[PDB]
Amino acid sequence: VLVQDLLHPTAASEARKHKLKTLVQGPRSYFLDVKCPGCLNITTVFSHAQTAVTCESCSTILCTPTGGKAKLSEGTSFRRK
Amino acid sequence: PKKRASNGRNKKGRGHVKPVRCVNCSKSIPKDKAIKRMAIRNIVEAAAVRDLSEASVYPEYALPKTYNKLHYCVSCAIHARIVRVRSREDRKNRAPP
Amino acid sequence: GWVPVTKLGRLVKAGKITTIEEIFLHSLPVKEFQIIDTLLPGLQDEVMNIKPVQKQTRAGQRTRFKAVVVVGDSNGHVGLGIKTAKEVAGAIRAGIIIAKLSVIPIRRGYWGTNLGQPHSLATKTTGKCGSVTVRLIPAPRGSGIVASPAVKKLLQLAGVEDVYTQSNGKTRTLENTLKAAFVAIGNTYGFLTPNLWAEQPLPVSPLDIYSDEASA
Amino acid sequence: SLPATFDLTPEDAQLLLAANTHLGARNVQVHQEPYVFNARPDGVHVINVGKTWEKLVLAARIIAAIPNPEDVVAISSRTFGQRAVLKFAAHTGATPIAGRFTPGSFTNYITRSFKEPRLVIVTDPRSDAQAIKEASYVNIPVIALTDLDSPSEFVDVAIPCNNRGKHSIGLIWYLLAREVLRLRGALVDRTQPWSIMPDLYFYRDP
Amino acid sequence: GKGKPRGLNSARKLRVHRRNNRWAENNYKKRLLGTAFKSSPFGGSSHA
Amino acid sequence: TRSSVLADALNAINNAEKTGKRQVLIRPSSKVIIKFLQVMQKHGYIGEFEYIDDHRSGKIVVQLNGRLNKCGVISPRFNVKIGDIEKWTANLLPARQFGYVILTTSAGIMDHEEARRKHVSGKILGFVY
Amino acid sequence: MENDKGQLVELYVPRKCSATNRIIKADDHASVQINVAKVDEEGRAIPGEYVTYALSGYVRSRGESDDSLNRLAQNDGLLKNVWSYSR
Amino acid sequence: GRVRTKTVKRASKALIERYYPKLTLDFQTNKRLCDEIATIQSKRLRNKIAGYTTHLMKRIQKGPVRGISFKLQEEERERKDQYVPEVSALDLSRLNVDNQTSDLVKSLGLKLPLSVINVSA
RNA sequence: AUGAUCAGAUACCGUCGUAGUCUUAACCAUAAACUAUGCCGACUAGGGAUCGGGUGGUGUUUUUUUAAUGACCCACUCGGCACCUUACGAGAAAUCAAAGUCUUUGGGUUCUGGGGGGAGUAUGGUCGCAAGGCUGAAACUUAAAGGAAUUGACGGAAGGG
Ligand SMILES: [Mg+2]
Ligand SMILES: [Mg+2]
Ligand SMILES: [Mg+2]
Ligand SMILES: [Mg+2]
Ligand SMILES: [Mg+2]
Ligand SMILES: [Mg+2]
Ligand SMILES: [Mg+2]
Ligand SMILES: [Mg+2]
Ligand SMILES: [Mg+2]
Ligand SMILES: [Mg+2]
Ligand SMILES: [Mg+2]
Ligand SMILES: [Mg+2]
Repeated sequence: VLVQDLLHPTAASEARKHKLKTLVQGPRSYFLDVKCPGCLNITTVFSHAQTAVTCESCSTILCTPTGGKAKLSEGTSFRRK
Repeated sequence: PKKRASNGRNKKGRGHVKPVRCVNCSKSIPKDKAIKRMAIRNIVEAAAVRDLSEASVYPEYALPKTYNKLHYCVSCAIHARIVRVRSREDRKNRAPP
Repeated sequence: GWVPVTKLGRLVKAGKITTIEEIFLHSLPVKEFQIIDTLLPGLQDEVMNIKPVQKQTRAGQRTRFKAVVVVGDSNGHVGLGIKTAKEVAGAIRAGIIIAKLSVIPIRRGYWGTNLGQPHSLATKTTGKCGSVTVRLIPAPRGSGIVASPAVKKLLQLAGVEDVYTQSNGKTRTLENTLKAAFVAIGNTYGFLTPNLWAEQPLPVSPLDIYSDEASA
Repeated sequence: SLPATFDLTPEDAQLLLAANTHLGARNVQVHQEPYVFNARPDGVHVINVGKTWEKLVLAARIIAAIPNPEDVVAISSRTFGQRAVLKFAAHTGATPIAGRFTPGSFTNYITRSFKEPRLVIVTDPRSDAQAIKEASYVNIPVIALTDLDSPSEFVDVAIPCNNRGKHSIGLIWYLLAREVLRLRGALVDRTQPWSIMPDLYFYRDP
Repeated sequence: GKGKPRGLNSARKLRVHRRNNRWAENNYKKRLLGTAFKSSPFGGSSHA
Repeated sequence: TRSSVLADALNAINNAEKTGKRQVLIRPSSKVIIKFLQVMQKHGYIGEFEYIDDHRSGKIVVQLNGRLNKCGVISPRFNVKIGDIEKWTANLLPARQFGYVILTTSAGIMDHEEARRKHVSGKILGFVY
Repeated sequence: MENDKGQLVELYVPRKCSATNRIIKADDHASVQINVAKVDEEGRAIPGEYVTYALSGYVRSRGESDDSLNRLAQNDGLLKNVWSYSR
Repeated sequence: GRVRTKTVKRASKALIERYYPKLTLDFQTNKRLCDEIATIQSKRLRNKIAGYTTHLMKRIQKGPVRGISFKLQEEERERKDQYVPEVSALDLSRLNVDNQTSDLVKSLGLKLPLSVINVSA
């Protein structure tokens, strides 16, 4: 193609790219607030965590680290903050 | 001139590939350059098949096979009509016939 | 006579087309030499050399003659033809036909100050055939064509009065150096310059004004 | 611009989606094709038939601009389009070339099959590549009944269509013939349909 | 970057490279070693 | 590694104008790139360009018309006196009537003909025709 | 190009490609000049009344003639929804 | 071998291009009308051109033979080619779609009788 | 050392067989050590496979019929070993997605070459127990030596008629 708008790519085509190869680079990660079984104790956890994040009230470990996104434990209720 | 883009072997990213011996002349050849064929044959060669089938103590018998992987140097494979010389345009064909 | 077979040949025989600028403007492919010597009756030719080529055979060498011809009229147009033949006279005759078929225009210009008529080329321009590269540089007035003899006669036949030339490669290969110089003067109408920047109304083709003066 | 009777009617849309002209290629897609509208969970893509209608009426405008209608040339070496270009050549002044395009028909001015067209229309650019390749030697525009995976080099107007199907190729040639006769004025009724059935342009087995 | 250095302070490298590669010639090497004065029968004169 | 962001910009513009494209994305968008593009734009060789502010260096999207044959850089930035301008223009411009040698003088970045009007010289950056 | 007192010289001011603004040379045998017929209020094409597009051999060999002709036709109003700037 | 040469096979096909409505599927009548209407210097060559022209006609009774183009033959083939098909195969009097065809036609701003079926992978 | 072949055959073929082949501690520092393509950076065509990681898909399959998993499938992306097609381009061509963006010649930097021999030779250093390695000429001699393709002729090369 020889004529195209480089300043206004479509939303789909920007979502297809790598995070550094977009127009302005930005993270595709996010934060979550996770609530642990029992005590309410909302806590914010990074999406690609690298640490075994636990709530301050009890050892009720909320996520396990993996190569990419953290695996949230099974009885947990998250909202994408 | 350079005759083949692959240098007559298959080696892209090693530097060294440990060699094998030709089954016909005991020449040392790299394993990627060799002419590997796989000779799968019944043992009884289809002319003695009726005589052994009626000579068996068993009915329904298997008539088993021999399996061999033959490794050929370039000289012996060309001399034994396994591969032969092809035209310049027809060297680039990698498919079997 | 001629009894042409092309739409363009019928138009040029009828007198609808009175210049070859219309052919160069609409990029009409010429395939009949009578069009060229009708629309440019004043071009005069010159045969550059005759060298013998040889094909080996069962007993000896089949030999043929290669003749290089340059036609041109001395303001704006040149053609180059090269033909191999069994006979030298056939090679020269057919080379004159081929050289007439390949006639292209030349953009002459000024080295400065636009006072008289255009004496020199408009830009530096290059061409390449084989290893040979010929470059052509605009020269002041009275400089003459500074070139080796073959490409000097080609630039004389184009209508250039003065140009500096630089070569590269096996320039003793005469056919390659003539084709390189031919490409170099063909590129003069290829370079886009600020006087050419303004837009044009894209005129409609003579093949559709005069569409019923074709065969049917 | 156009008087808005040239919009895609529901009758013509019924014809298009009946013939499966929308059913484009497989996930092979030449990158020169923005004509595709979505995709099917199958892996087969869907063509935007509105764009097919707009490209078809543009090609009809291009065909109608030619002064002498014998200067239009229609090519189909595929059997599914031979009857189509013969019927298009019947209903319009165009000369057909059905079957073999002998090379040197656009070049080689002493050949017996020598044409000098002002526009050439092919059925498949891949199979009819000899015609478009010679047309690039003598300054001739090319209109092609393109698919989503066709080799669009030296094609100037590409009408996107399913050129794997029998009914689609014939329907595209039929609609093209109908539109050039409507613009020429042989069919004065722009809104009323044609007495010629689109089934006339179809391939038959023997 | 075409071989040779191009920096604005890189004249020394270019000079010494040109001297070293000037030794590869025939006439330069002959004139600077002075083989005509040493290993020629005429000793560098035209006649004898 | 990247030594000359201006050279990379001009090479990208040249590849775009060879391919026939009407636009090109330049990364990473220095000041000298802006001033070079402003010189090309005033003579009518590019058209509109826009500076995208990411927070790292910037990018630029230039719009290309069909008028540019070759924009180049001259590396290194040789020191150029006033007779040197006329030898440089004779060496690397196609004719004596068009094309500009761009050179950074102490009164800003300009082309060679405006430098002749101001009677100022400097270092050579590139060329445009 | 002109001399010191008008008198246009440089015979054959050439055509330029409608897509890339490039000069169509005298031997660009791949280049074409599209004529699209004009319509007036009845559905019928007027003979000799065209909108004209020159396309150079370069963009035709690269395969991008069809998109260039789409954008040129849609800009002139003779297409409605074929070409998209946001690609 | 009795394979005919160019001269026989070339003159005969030229002869059929311009004299197809006169000549017939009988060698004898064929060998008489060529003898006036063309010049052949020998009787033996006249007998082979007429003999192959008689052979080619029988081939023409059943379909087209390659290498002849006279305006008559294709036009008669053009004439008997309608077949006048009972009902247009495209038309369903009593159409089917996938979901993507359905939202395509809803994007076009057209309302038309549709039956949506899922076409799954 | 031997037994054949042969005009000869201390070569090819056969039977034995020392050093070696293996390993530890020291040296040696060369190979058609090859992709005969230095490294870093940017841009310029498509395509389908595969290897490693990630993301998405109410996707198949296994297991606690439902779950994560694991293995597959589809789409995308990053990095890799490569391959296929064009020829924008390049080239003397063979060919090359780099060997392109190179007379319209300047992104950074290192190394090497300047007709064929004599010659990787003499000589002097320097490393090594040695074998040798690394640096490395000249006198003199010569009008070609060479590269890639073409057409013939031939082949104790392969097919066909
Ligand atoms: Mg060899
Ligand atoms: Mg190795
Ligand atoms: Mg020179
Ligand atoms: Mg510096
Ligand atoms: Mg010497
Ligand atoms: Mg021995
Ligand atoms: Mg080496
Ligand atoms: Mg690199
Ligand atoms: Mg992956
Ligand atoms: Mg990959
Ligand atoms: Mg790898
Ligand atoms: Mg050789």
